[PDB]
Amino acid sequence: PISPIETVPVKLKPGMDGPKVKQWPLTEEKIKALVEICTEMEKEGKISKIGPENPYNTPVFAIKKKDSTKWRKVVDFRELNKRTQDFWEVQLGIPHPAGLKQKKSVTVLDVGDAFYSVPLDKDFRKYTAFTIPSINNETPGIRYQYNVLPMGWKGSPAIFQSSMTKILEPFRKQNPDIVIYQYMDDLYVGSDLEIGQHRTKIEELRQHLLRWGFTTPDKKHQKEPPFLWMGYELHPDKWTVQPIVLPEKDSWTVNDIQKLVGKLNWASQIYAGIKVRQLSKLLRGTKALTEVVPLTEEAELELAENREILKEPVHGVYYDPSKDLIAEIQKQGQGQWTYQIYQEPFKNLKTGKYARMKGAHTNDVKQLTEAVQKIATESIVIWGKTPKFKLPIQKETWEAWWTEYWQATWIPEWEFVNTPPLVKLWYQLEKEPIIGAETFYVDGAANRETKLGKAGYVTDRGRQKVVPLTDTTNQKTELQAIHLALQDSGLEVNIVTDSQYALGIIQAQPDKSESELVSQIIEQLIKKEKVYLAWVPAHKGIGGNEQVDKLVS
Amino acid sequence: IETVPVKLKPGMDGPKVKQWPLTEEKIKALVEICTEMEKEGKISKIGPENPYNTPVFAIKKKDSTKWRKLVDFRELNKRTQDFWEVQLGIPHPAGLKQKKSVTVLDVGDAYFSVPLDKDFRKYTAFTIPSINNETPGIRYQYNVLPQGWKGSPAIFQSSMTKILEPFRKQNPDIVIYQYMDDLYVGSDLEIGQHRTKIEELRQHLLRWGGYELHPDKWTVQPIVLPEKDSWTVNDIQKLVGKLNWASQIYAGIKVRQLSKLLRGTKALTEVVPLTEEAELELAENREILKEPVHGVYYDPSKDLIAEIQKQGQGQWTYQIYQEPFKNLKTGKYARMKGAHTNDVKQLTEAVQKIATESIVIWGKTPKFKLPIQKETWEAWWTEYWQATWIPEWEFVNTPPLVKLWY
DNA sequence: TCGCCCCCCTTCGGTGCTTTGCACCGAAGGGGGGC
Ligand SMILES: Nc1nc2c(ncn2[C@H]2C[C@H](O)[C@@H](COP(=O)(O)OP(=O)(O)OP(=O)(O)O)O2)c(=O)[nH]1
Ligand SMILES: [Mg+2]
Repeated sequence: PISPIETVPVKLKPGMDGPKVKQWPLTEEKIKALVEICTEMEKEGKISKIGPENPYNTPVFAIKKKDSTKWRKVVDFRELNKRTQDFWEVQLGIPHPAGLKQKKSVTVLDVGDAFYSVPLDKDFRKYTAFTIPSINNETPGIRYQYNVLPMGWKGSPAIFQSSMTKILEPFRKQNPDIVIYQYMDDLYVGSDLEIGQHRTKIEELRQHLLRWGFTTPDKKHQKEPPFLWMGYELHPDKWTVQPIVLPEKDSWTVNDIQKLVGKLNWASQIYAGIKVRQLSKLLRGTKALTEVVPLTEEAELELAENREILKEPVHGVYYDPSKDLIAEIQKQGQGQWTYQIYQEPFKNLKTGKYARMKGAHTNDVKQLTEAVQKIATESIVIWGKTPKFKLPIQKETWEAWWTEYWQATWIPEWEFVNTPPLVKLWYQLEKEPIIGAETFYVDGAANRETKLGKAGYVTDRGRQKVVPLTDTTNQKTELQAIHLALQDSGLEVNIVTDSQYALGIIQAQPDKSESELVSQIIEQLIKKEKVYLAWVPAHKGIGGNEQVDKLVS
Repeated sequence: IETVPVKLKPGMDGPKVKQWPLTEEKIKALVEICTEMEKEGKISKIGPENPYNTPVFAIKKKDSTKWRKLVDFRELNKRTQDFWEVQLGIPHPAGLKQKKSVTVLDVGDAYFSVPLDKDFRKYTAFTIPSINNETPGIRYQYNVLPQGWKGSPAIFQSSMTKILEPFRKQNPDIVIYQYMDDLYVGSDLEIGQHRTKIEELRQHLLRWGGYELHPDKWTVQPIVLPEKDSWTVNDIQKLVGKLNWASQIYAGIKVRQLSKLLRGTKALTEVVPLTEEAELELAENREILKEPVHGVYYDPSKDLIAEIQKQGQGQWTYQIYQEPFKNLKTGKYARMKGAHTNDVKQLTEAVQKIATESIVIWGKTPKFKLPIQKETWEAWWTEYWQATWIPEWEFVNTPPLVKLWY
């Protein structure tokens, strides 16, 4: 059936015309698959025969459906899509089973031939012209246009979703205590009514849908747990992901590793402690998806750990609005973080992970804050509120950070949880100079034209050094001058630089960095006992600074 | 009524900005506000064939604990034609900053009685999200002058003058200035007498359709130099680097006879006696910092910029300028909620206060340079926003070299 | 040989700075998952 709902008016982008691209050859099995779909689509009014007055064309093909017997007709509208107006997409995100509440009666329904039940704007139909080949040359193919939403057109999903929202709105308004999760044409319907009254409401919803042209075939009509929904299995008390099968290969290509990492990220939503840093590093610097990449030892270990996690059964629970949300985070090493969101202990709603490297230089406290922010955003999306946090960072560590760090920062209500390794600052810089400690005046300079440079220092105890540097930069020289002062000094030091750049990096107390030079400076800062670091402007003849500025010349 | 023809600036398209996630209580407030607005025909439900979008959220001032819908039309305003070109703009009275008390009124509802150009309505679309994406977003567009749109005070202006003429005739000494959805209304009356005539202005409005500021206490915080009895090498290179930086703002500031009082490669903790020729240079520069800079004047043709530095213990310094190092105003913001522990709330409140001062003083808000990570700001700032306008901002990570402003 | 959505990890290129590389950030490549 075709919905009597009003068509949505759609336009081509200004100055553009329609697509004119020839059909390609296809197999006999797919030609008769399409002839069966097409001649029956014409009898249902989904398409109409067109002639030469219509100059447009676009190629069509067919792919299999998860129910193996059925075929899906699909059109390669890439050209028409480019020329079609933009849309504002109404699908804002993906519903998650951890956001569902427990319901006494649950149904899952699916609309049959959903896109084909929504009419297409009449003035637009001529641009959907296509041709079914039929063994390619015994005949010039038969030509049709769509009267309904085609699969493969850029506008079809949003127009369907918007139309489905309009059709459902009268039923939702009349039935506020029935939850209808609406994802494309898939409808999850939960209620606290007894099964008898629930089925009454379902028949009423199905009849309402049918009067608007939306069938709900019995094949796609689930009434008994477990419900198959959005890639999950819904039980009354719990939910699971549908089985995740990891690729198992003797030789791995780039593309295989890419699929493995993706499967693992998907699993990380309910399997705690998944890691993908070492497998992901294997993708860096590769140049072809078919390039063979040997697994490093670290990636094999990571893979083996993930496989042990994946063999154990897991389940999520459903959301209880009357209880707090709690998010707990653990540090895993090398900028990797894993978390669990629960309301009652040892009953996770869902899990996840955070492992992005943001910025060239950072520290664990910053990354913990990023994890907190990711979890906060995800909880707003799924539950509409943020959770209480349990974090492996002492309250004094945090307070030391947000007072000596010059940017505003914050973490919401959180509780310390002692799950080592704890998040900590790996060194602090003295607010005042240190009595009895050596004073280094450092400087470096490089020649931008010749990439040759020099780094060195002078000292109040009369110590001076100068090192030549090849293939450097202006900024690298200054980092090197600090490198050497830390290298040649005792446990307590006072350092004076004229590099705002270098001071800026070190003052933020980074504990890791994409640069090996900064990495080395960090290791030396961590080994020191006290370090005061001070700045003065360059090329103004200031005592100590001017002397080392002269020496590096 | 007949609508005013409105256009975007040449070569520009409408806003296309994604809706961000909303808490449950903001979504429910929006659903009830928008449903009611739709019944009254101020907005219409639209579909995805309108390709434009602007984020929507909601705020709740607590000493008026009902929700206020806030659409972030900052993008649409940047792309909307100027009404200065159409000569429909509002002028700013120079007397408002002279008043001792200024009350802010939200008059955004007056716009809803004027229809919007039918060809412009599509640019005002917004989308209400859905908890756990239970549904697709629900889309609306305005049929009337929207709150927060640059064009609404301009189109409504002559109507606003007719509404206010009887009140400012009866009160020639009170100054009222419209900025977007707000009226800034200043007077010199006793605090309870000021509030009484605010309530009279409110009810002359209710017949057609905040807290007290004080311009009188917005102290300017100058660059200060430390006062000690004895001075280390470190104290003096911290003082010289600070003055060398101030030499870009002030005129005739020298460090030559303090520069090389640090002569030689000396220890940072070594006490250096001040020469008579350094005490001479120090107090001279100290005065030059006591009196304001000569030659800095506001230019209404240019945007205002605001910088903020976090100083600690709830203290926040700020400068407002249009050209680098020519500060029209320097200041210091301090707050004590009593919780004592939210940097993002403090910065968000500092931004509203500074922006409010620019409205009172110059009639527009500055573009803020915010000392915060973009993602930290965006995780939380709407939880603390209480104004009906939103200023422009960007994010900067500038480590302090000098502590110039403290 | 198709479409729309969210997620993560890598790569690339535009922007602005009182720069000469550098750090930041958005977009596009790959992958997962949904219909
Ligand atoms: N262009 C395109 N659209 C798809 C695809 N898969 C699903 N959709 C869209 C179009 C479908 O009509 C809609 C619902 O997906 P279904 O698998 O339920 O297919 P449909 O309802 O049309 O047929 P059905 O009777 O349920 O087997 O979602 C796809 O692979 N390509
Ligand atoms: Mg279907």
